[PDB]
Formats: sequence, C-alpha cells, structure tokens
Amino acid sequence: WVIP
Amino acid sequence: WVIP
Amino acid sequence: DSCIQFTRHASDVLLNLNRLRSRDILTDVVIVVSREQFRAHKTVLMACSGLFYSIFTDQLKCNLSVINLDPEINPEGFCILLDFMYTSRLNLREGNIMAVMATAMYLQMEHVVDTCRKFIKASE
Amino acid sequence: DSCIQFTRHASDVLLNLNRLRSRDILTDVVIVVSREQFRAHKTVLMACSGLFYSIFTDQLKCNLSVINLDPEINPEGFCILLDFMYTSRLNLREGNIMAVMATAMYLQMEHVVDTCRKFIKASE
Ligand SMILES: O=C1Cc2cc(Nc3nc(Cl)ncc3F)ccc2N1
Ligand SMILES: O=C1Cc2cc(Nc3nc(Cl)ncc3F)ccc2N1
Ligand SMILES: [Cl-]
Ligand SMILES: [Cl-]
Repeated sequence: WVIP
Repeated sequence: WVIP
Repeated sequence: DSCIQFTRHASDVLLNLNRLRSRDILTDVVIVVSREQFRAHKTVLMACSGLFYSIFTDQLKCNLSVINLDPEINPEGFCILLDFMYTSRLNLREGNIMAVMATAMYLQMEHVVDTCRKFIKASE
Repeated sequence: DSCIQFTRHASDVLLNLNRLRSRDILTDVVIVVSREQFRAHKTVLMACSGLFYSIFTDQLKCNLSVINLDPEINPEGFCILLDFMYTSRLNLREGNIMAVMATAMYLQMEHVVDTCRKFIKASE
C-alpha cells in the first residue's frame, strides 16, 4: 500500500 | 514497454 | 516466453472498467445493501472478492441479477470497497475503518483486511 | 482525496479476469475470426479495444453473443492480441509482427500499434  |  | 509487456496496461484496463461502471455500460448485477443499490460487473466483483467469486461460480447464483448482502453490512463500507475494486484506491478514514474492515472480511478481500488491521494496530 | 492505493491491485484483477477466461467463467461473447472462435468477456474487450468499445456501446450490437471479424483478419494475430488484453504481455515475433500490427490497427489498440511500428522501424 502507498500514498498515490 | 519492458522486458518482463 | 519472449513476450514484451506494457507496464500501464492493467491500470488502463481497470480505469476503463470504472468508466463503464460510471456510465452504467454492460453492468449485469445489482448488489443490495439494505436500502441502497449498487450496480456493477459480476466479473470485476469476482476478480476482487472471494465471496463474489464463490457466488458467481455457483451454478444457480451465477444467473441472478440481484444479490442481497447480509443486513449487518454497512452501505458506506460497501461503497468504499466497490470504489476500491474499480480504482485500487481505498478511502480509509478513522470514521469508517471499522465498517470497511468488517465489510472486507465478509467480502473476503484479504489485502484490505490486512491494511485495516495495520492502521487499527497503529492507533492502539 | 486522502485515499491509500494497493500497487498490485490492477495486475491482480487482470490475472483473475484471465483465470475466469481460462476456466470459461462468465464469458459472454464469441469472436469469430474466419474458421476460429474465441470466447471472451465483452467488458475486457471494450476496455482494451476502440473497435470493441464502439461495438458493445451500440444499442443493437451490445446484445449479440457472436461477433464476426473482417475475413482479412488473421486468427493467430487476434489470439496474440486477446492474450495481451488479458495479461499485458505481447508475443511479438518477426514471423507475426505484420499480422499483429494489422490486427491492432483494426481493433484500435494504439499502444500495440506503437510498439509494432517501432520494432519494424528498427529492422529497416
Ligand atoms: O482476498 C481475496 C480476493 C479474491 C479474489 C478471488 N478471485 C478469483 N480467484 C481466482 Cl483463483 N480466479 C478467479 C477469480 F476471479 C478469489 C478469492 C479471493 N480472496
Ligand atoms: O487504443 C485504444 C484502446 C481503447 C479502449 C477504449 N475503451 C474505453 N474507453 C473509454 Cl473512454 N471508456 C471505456 C472504455 F472501455 C476506447 C478506445 C480505445 N483506443
Ligand atoms: Cl483486497
Ligand atoms: Cl493497446
């Protein structure tokens, strides 16, 4: 999961 | 396009 | 094999599937979550959720155009997860995380359940 | 928004859609390319091809379960492109590049047409  |  | 691969293909496909959903093009099921209704594509639901995969591989249920979820399921939690299915983006907030995690457990969306557990653990 | 994003989601969705295709689950159209038949999901075809997007948004054609392509289309070229739609991988070879490019132009798959043009230019 990432900060888009 | 890339070499997978 | 000796194939070449277009990096953005899968993301571009998903973006187009979400555009079809927006535009109500070739949607083939209504998911009912108490008083709310959500239109979607069975194949996208099956690709994202172990519960929908089981439902639409059933020889009788595969033919239904309406699926009613358990009354305990929160419509906003379902909406957030449906948007995630079609976009890869999850609108996880302090005010919705419990409903989102409960819905993802029910729908059998293991990666979502994983990030919810991690975010909850960080606040404890 | 303040969404989080699961990097592998789109690729995992496409992998699952290809598993449904393998297993002939919820396929809803047959594409006929002379003597050959290919089963697929209309939504995946529309998401990848400008021609299929136009066909299945037509109020009459959207309801067809069989689509016959132009007799000039090569079945192997179509097969290679159908596999690309469901996997992001293109089996481009000296022996098939002309048929693949012609098929991608007909299907309106601009990124494929682009890599074919580049590979052809490099051999000249
Ligand atoms: O957490 C999750 C997400 C999820 C999706 C699916 N979907 C499919 N699985 C397979 Cl093997 N082939 C085709 C599919 F559409 C099954 C189980 C699960 N569990
Ligand atoms: O080279 C290409 C690939 C391609 C795909 C599509 N697909 C869709 N386009 C839109 Cl805007 N919304 C939903 C769709 F399924 C249209 C045109 C083109 N041209
Ligand atoms: Cl997930
Ligand atoms: Cl393309």
